Amino acid sequence: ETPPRFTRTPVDQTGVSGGVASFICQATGDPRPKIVWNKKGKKVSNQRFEVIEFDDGSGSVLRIQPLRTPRDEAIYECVASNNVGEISVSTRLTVLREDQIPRGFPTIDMGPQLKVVERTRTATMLCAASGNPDPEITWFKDFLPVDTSNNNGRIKQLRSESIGGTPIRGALQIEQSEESDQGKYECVATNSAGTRYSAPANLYVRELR
Amino acid sequence: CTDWSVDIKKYQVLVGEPVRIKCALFYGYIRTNYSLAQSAGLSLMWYKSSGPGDFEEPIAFDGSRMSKEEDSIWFRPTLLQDSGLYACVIRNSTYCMKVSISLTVGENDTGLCYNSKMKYFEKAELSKSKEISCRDIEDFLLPTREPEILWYKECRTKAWRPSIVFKRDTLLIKEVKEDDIGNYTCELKYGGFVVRRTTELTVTAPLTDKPPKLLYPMESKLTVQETQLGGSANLTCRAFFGYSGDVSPLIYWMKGEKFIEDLDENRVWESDIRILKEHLGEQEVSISLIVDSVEEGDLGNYSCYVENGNGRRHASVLLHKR
Ligand SMILES: *[C@@H]1O[C@H](CO[C@@H]2O[C@@H](C)[C@@H](O)[C@@H](O)[C@@H]2O)[C@@H](O[C@@H]2O[C@H](CO)[C@@H](O[C@@H]3O[C@H](CO)[C@@H](O)[C@H](O)[C@@H]3O)[C@H](O)[C@H]2NC(C)=O)[C@H](O)[C@H]1NC(C)=O
Ligand SMILES: *[C@@H]1O[C@H](CO[C@@H]2O[C@@H](C)[C@@H](O)[C@@H](O)[C@@H]2O)[C@@H](O[C@@H]2O[C@H](CO)[C@@H](O)[C@H](O)[C@H]2NC(C)=O)[C@H](O)[C@H]1NC(C)=O
Ligand SMILES: *[C@@H]1O[C@H](CO)[C@@H](O[C@@H]2O[C@H](CO)[C@@H](O)[C@H](O)[C@H]2NC(C)=O)[C@H](O)[C@H]1NC(C)=O
Ligand SMILES: *[C@@H]1O[C@H](CO)[C@@H](O)[C@H](O)[C@H]1NC(C)=O
Ligand SMILES: *[C@@H]1O[C@H](CO)[C@@H](O)[C@H](O)[C@H]1NC(C)=O
Repeated sequence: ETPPRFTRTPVDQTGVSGGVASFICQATGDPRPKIVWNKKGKKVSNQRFEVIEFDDGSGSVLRIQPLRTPRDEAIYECVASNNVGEISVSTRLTVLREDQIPRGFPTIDMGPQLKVVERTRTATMLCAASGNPDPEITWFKDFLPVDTSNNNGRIKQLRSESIGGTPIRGALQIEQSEESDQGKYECVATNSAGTRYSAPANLYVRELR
Repeated sequence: CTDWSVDIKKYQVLVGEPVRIKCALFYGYIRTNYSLAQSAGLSLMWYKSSGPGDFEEPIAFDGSRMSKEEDSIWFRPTLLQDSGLYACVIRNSTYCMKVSISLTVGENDTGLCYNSKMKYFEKAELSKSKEISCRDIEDFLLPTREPEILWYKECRTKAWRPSIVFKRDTLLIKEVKEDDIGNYTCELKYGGFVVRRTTELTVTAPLTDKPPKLLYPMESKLTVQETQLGGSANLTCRAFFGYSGDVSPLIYWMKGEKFIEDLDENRVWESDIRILKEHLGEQEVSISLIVDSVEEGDLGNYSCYVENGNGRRHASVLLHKR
């Protein structure tokens, strides 16, 4: 038996009213730790707050949609626990009004679109975003973050080499498509000013001819 | 080969007008321009796809209509069978990258000079100035007064009022009126071909400077709704919103300090916002509060809240036993 230890801690977010915010928390231990989301010590409970579990059981995502200001603006915490031990990590949510949005906040110039790929062929979701500073593009599938961490993986992330003037191009490339890849993908643009979500796009996988 | 799929910029044109398709990779994806790619010993090739996923026979360029100029493809003129995706490939022996480019070739809508599903869209506020531009004309641009670009309204010539000012590729309306709604068409000669671009104009009220206006219920009276224990209660709030842009209206119920939308319950809940009236671009909207089996705890003050960039306003209702 080992106590819970974090493999992924949530980071502070600055979102925009009516939009989405996702907090990620993953831990490991023996037995498998449970994860709970709190605000001021109290487990969150709210129609607009959804906790989505990883298939691994490695953790959960706290998703707030649509964002409301100033109610949602607060300090939240992830708490991981089993009978051997307990660990927690805090995180801040900030929500701005669109009228309040600064020059240099990420915008989605174009977001992913409905795509139908047959099984085992490559499917690509495209995202174009801009901002100052230049935004990082990340991906979420069915409310969980797409992991492109490992190179030589089935799923890879492409990034525009970037001349100054145009939006940044980002893509999610899924080789050897399978039925489990089917789902609702959304692109996410982030910089030091904040975070913005594209609209959702479904990927369908039809049978190989 | 690292594939970027279909580029964001799409080309849609009327069968018979010239169109030049630039390779997207230089104009976004990669840092360098075309000449430098060649100098550095990279190849540029064009292939044509019928759609996703159909796979690509190379382009059979002649030299007249479908020429393969420097960093782009030129069509002179466009043909109907030219519709499709045009993959733009770049190569080392150790490096490859390609993007596909959409090209749609439509027909005049019957009796009209545009194609409906093939149009630009703009918006303007009443009493303010709007500028419509002719685009994308970069290539058919000429540095002389003639030929000049002709503007149609509903695909017909009209005597333009003088408040409307014309420059080279733009049309200026110094004060937008409800009459100015509709389909504007620019026409250019070059080739000699004919290039036409239509933008549809929708008009809205100016950006309001006042908060929204409560109707059901009112901002002063404490209206009262009667209900029985163990019944259902639909407390409907109805409000007016001026034009504040592409933002959705923020109308919501509370109960004291408690927001309804923040309650995980099957007993109480707000409905979805209803848009009851919409007119350029001012709305009357409705959101309702439902309680399904009236407990005694339910009774009491509910207040409907209504917000805008200019302010927050609320009106209260008292729920009470028969
Ligand atoms: C909560 O209450 C509102 C108020 O409507 C009611 O109207 C009368 C008939 C009386 O019963 C009143 O006591 C009460 O105020 C309900 O809103 C209404 O919803 C209906 C849809 O079910 C709308 O009717 C039409 O439906 C047809 C489809 O057959 C459409 O084509 C029409 O365009 C229109 O939508 C109606 O306009 C709407 N009225 C208002 C004022 O909002 C509501 O259904 C009810 N329950 C909720 C919100 O859960
Ligand atoms: C293959 O080409 C790359 C250089 O890629 C670029 O190609 C064009 C798109 C344009 O952007 C040019 O200006 C570039 O040259 C070569 O790899 C590069 O090698 C340099 C060596 O210092 C290195 O700094 C770069 O990071 C390399 N680029 C990449 C993408 O790895 C490579 O040598 C070429 N191969 C052959 C056989 O010529
Ligand atoms: C501008 O053109 C559009 C079509 O491109 C017109 O929209 C049509 O309006 C009629 C009104 O009865 C409808 O029956 C059609 O279905 C509409 N077509 C489309 C594609 O929306 C519109 O009327 C024109 N604007 C003006 C001011 O005449
Ligand atoms: C683009 O190519 C031109 C030659 O046409 C060259 O002069 C220029 O250096 C290139 N661009 C940049 C940013 O250097
Ligand atoms: C093509 O557009 C012109 C407008 O210049 C119109 O007169 C003509 O009728 C259109 N063609 C058809 C087949 O409707």
